[PDB]
Parts: sequence; structure tokens; C-alpha cells
Amino acid sequence: CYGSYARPTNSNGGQGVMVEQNGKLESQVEMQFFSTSTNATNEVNNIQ
Amino acid sequence: ANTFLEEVRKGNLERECVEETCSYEEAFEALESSTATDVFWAKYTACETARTPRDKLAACLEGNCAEGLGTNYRGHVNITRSGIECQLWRSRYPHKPEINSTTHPGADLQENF
Amino acid sequence: EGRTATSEYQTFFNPRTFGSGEADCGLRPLFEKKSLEDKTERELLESYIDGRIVEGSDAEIGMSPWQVMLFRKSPQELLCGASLISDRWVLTAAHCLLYPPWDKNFTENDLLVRIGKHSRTRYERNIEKISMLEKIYIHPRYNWRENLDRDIALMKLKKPVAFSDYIHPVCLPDRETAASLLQAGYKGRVTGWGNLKETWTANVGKGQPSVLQVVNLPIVERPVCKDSTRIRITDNMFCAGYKPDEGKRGDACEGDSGGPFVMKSPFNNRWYQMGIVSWGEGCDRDGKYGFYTHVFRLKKWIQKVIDQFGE
Ligand SMILES: [Ca+2]
Ligand SMILES: [Ca+2]
Ligand SMILES: [Ca+2]
Ligand SMILES: [Ca+2]
Ligand SMILES: [Ca+2]
Ligand SMILES: [Ca+2]
Ligand SMILES: [Ca+2]
Repeated sequence: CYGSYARPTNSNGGQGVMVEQNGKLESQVEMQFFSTSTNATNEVNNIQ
Repeated sequence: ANTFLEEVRKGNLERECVEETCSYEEAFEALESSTATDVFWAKYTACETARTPRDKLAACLEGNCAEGLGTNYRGHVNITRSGIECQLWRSRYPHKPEINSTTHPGADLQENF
Repeated sequence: EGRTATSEYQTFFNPRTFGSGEADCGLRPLFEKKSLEDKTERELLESYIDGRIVEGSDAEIGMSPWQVMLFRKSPQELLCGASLISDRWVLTAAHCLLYPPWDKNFTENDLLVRIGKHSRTRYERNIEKISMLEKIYIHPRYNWRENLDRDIALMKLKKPVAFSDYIHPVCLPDRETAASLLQAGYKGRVTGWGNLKETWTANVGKGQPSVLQVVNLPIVERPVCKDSTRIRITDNMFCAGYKPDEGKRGDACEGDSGGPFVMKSPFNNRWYQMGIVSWGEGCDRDGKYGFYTHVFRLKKWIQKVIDQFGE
């Protein structure tokens, strides 16, 4: 982290590579989810 | 649970889930061997009256004595109070048990113990 | 072997109420009427190769005519096995019918029988037959309170089933005949579908065979039979089967409870059923053999039943 820079792309200072997909219009940002292991191991409770 | 900076030190199953009211998470974290985890859980549960003092929980871990109604007993005595042979819990001879190994697998149902 | 010395079958029961065709007990038209020998007969002599325990083997087609499958009328559930003694009387284990501690108390109208079945889970319409029980007789000497002594139950079918290749009664040995066969050193045969293992054991890992299964078991010594159990054993029950050496448990819990224990008699080319496959220590305890209930002495008793129906 000490000395690591990456230029902004959007107007609102959010870094992210603008991939060429039907053009440079779209940004590829994925979402990932996580829940408690132990606490939600044996059981299920829809593992919210 | 207490001594907040415990989660950075290495831990002791006996310095977390014995000498202290613990999370089954730290229990789960420290145990992983989920079979013995269930065993330790069964312990905790039965030892719900053996939470204190420490040596009481140690004995409840030994398991030679039945706690309360006898949910925790894990000895080798397989004889009735009057010397009658104990029937196999899982087997249907001579009675088909509605309450048997399938219904109570967590009690470690031995041969006829 | 019997050559020019034919031991004829002596009719001890009157055909009027015991049923016709009594002279043709245990004679399969496919095997006996053409002198065809099954592939499993070469093991009959107890002088076989060092008495090593033989695993379970699938029986042929039509070689088990005296086997009966006692089924629950409602709902669908296999209950037990049984032996075919005559075209209008059937023999089954008493514990399969009455066991108040087992929550099992069946009347005559709550169980049925199936004769000539090949596969349990299938239905082969033409060759197999079904029957519904009407009258049940229980011997007063059946003692289930101490050692399951004399596990005897008699059943009568309302609609008779005629003779066929897959359905044929087995012969009944007497006292002298049983003594002669047992002192000859011939192995016994037990037929079933593994329902005994399901009923009396919780051993999961060997699924219940839906195919007709046969096991050959010889006899052992009677005093050793007494020493092989912590529970008293009457003379009406005897040991049979190989001794299961340490490291493995024997196959004494194969087949169906209440089924036959038959031996092919070398003196008349007939199959004699020594008794009933009753509960034994071979199921519940490792290191034990099959315990079978003797019914050979009951000849005088048998007529005593049909003397009630001589009207
Ligand atoms: Ca965790
Ligand atoms: Ca702590
Ligand atoms: Ca803690
Ligand atoms: Ca501390
Ligand atoms: Ca932790
Ligand atoms: Ca910890
Ligand atoms: Ca300590």
C-alpha cells in the first residue's frame, strides 16, 4: 500500500478499468458475497 | 471470550471453551474435527450444569458420570440395575425401539452400554 | 448312494383334509421329473474341501418351490418367510404373527402369502401365485417368553393353489428319518430374501436381496451348541452352520425368518425340511450360527389339526 497510485477514470473519482465491450461505454465491476463460516457451517438458515 | 486481544494470540481449547464461557465459533475454530466438535458440544450442553467450576467441566469431559438424567454418560456399563442384559439399542430384538440409534445418534450409542 | 434300494414315501396323513398330491412332496417337474441336478448339489457331502465357509450364491429358477413369502396385507411391507407343507396348509413362524411386546398382533385377515416368487420387487404374473390367509392355529407349546421355543404357526388357505413347477410342497421327515439323515452328514439348505436380517438386525451395508437366495449350512455338535449361547436351548431347537472364525461373522442371518431348512435325502431322491428357520444368535451376536426350530416330531400333532375340519 505504501506508494501505490492509480488514476481515476469516471468523473466521481472511482477507479476502474473501462473495458472495450461494444465500446468503452461499460465498466466491469463484479459483486461477491460472504457469510460466517463456523456460525453458518453445520446449520443453514438460508445462510444469509 | 473476555480479554479481547485473545483472538491474536494462539489459543487453548481449555483457555477459551473451558475456563471461560465460549463461542461455539471459537469452539468450531479450535475443533474443526466436527465429530468431536459435536462431542464437545454435547459436552457443553450436558455440562450446562458443569460450566463451573473448572475441574467439574474437566470431569464432565471425562464423561464417566451421568449428568442429571444421564445424557452425557460415556462409560462401559451395559447392565440393567438388576443384572438383566441390555438389548442392542439399534437392533429390534426383542423390541423395536421407537427411540433408538436413528433418533439419538448424538449420544454415542455403543453395543449395549 | 441309493441304487436298487428305493425308500418309498409312507403317507402318514389322510389326503382328505391334509390335501391331495401328498405322495409328490418336493418333486420339481423341471428337475426331479427329468433327473436334472442343480449346480449347487456338488457340496452336499460334509466331506467337502476343509469346510471353508462358502459365500452366498444366487439360486436357480424353479429350485425353491416350498418357499413362501409372508407379506403384510396393508400397507405394503414384507414380513417374513414360511414353508409350504401341503397344497392347503402352510407353516410359518409364530413370532411373525403374534408378538405383543413388538406391537405385533396379527389376525387371520391381516397378512397374505406369496408362493413361487422369483424377484421380490417385481411381479411375474404367470408363474407365481398369491393367497390370502383364513385360519391360523398356534401350538400351545410355543414359548416366546424364555427362548422362542417351538416357533410354530399353521395357516390355511381359503382358495387352494394347484401344483406347479415353482410351487410344490416339501416332504416332512419323521423321527427315524431325521436321525438317519442327520447321522449321514448332509448339509442343510436355507432359502430366503434377507428379510430375517432386516427384521432382527440393524446391520446396514448389505442390502436386502430381492433375488431368491440360498445358503448351505451343515450341523454342529449339540453340547457345543449349548455352550455357544448364554440362553437355554431346548431340544426342539438345534444349531446349524459353519463356525464363524474370529475376524468375520457368519452368514447365518441370511434369508427370511420362518423359512425352510431343507436337505436333499439321498435315500429317496427327495427334499426333507428339518424344521423352521427361527431366530437365533447368528443374527444379533457375532460368532454364532443359525438356530432352527424342529418340527419333525409333530406328525401325530399334524392330523390333530385337520381332525377339527373333518366335516
Ligand atoms: Ca470462524
Ligand atoms: Ca477469552
Ligand atoms: Ca474469546
Ligand atoms: Ca484470560
Ligand atoms: Ca478466532
Ligand atoms: Ca481463540
Ligand atoms: Ca488453564
